[PDB]
Amino acid sequence: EVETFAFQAEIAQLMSLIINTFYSNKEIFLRELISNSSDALDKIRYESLTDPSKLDSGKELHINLIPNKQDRTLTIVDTGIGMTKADLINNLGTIAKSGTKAFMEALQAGADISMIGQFGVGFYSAYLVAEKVTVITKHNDDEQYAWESSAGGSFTVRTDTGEPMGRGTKVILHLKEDQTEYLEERRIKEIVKKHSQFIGYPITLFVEK
Ligand SMILES: CN1CCN(S(=O)(=O)c2ccccc2-c2ccc3nc(N)nc(C(=O)N4Cc5ccccc5C4)c3c2)CC1
Repeated sequence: EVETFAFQAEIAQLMSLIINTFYSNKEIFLRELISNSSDALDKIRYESLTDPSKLDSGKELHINLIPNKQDRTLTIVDTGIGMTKADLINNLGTIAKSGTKAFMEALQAGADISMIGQFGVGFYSAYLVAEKVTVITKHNDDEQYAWESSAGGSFTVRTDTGEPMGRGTKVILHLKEDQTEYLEERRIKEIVKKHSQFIGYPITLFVEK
C-alpha cells in the first residue's frame, strides 16, 4: 500500500539543514513552490502544443494557494504536468542531486538559503515552514500519487485513492506551530506580489471562511 524510501543522502543532508538552521526569511518557500508550479505548468503547456490530447485531463493552467487554519495547511495546487511514480521515487532525487551538492557547498561558503531556487532544489524550502509535506500528484501517463515526508531521512509513496485531481500537483504544507503567519490572506498576498509577480499563469488565493 504505502512504500517508504530513503532520500538521496545529499537531499537528506539538505533537508536536515533546512529544518535545523536558524533562518528567519522563511517566506521564500512560497516563491519556490509557485515557481515550480509555473515550471510544471510550462511543461504541459508545451507538451500540449505538440499534442493537444494532453489537456483532456484539464484545459486550465493555474495555481491556487489554499490556506486552511483548521488543519494548519497551506496547499499549493497547480494543473501542471504532475509527477509519475518514477519522478517521485527516482527522477526528482536524481535531478536534484548535483544542485543539492552545489547548494550545500554554496551555503558553507557563505551563501544564503534564499539561493536554494538557483540550485533547482527550492522545493525542499517547504521544510522551513512545514513539519510534514504531503504532495498529491497525477500525470497523464500514470495513476494519482501521494508522496509524504516529515524529513528525518525518509519519504513514503502511495496511490492516492482520495479525490482525483485530473492532472497536476497539490503540495500540502503541514505548517509548524510558529509558522501559521502563512495562513493569513494579507501575508500570502505580500509574499506573492514581492517574490513572484512574474508568473505567466493565474495564481488564485483561496479566501478561507
Ligand atoms: C526546478 N524544477 C525543475 C523540475 N520541474 S518540472 O520540469 O516540472 C519536472 C521535471 C522532471 C520531473 C518532474 C518535474 C516536475 C513536474 C511537476 C512539478 N510540480 C510541482 N508542483 N513541483 C515539482 C517539483 O519540482 N517538485 C520537487 C519535489 C521534490 C520532492 C517531492 C516532490 C517534489 C515536487 C514538479 C516537478 C519543476 C521545476
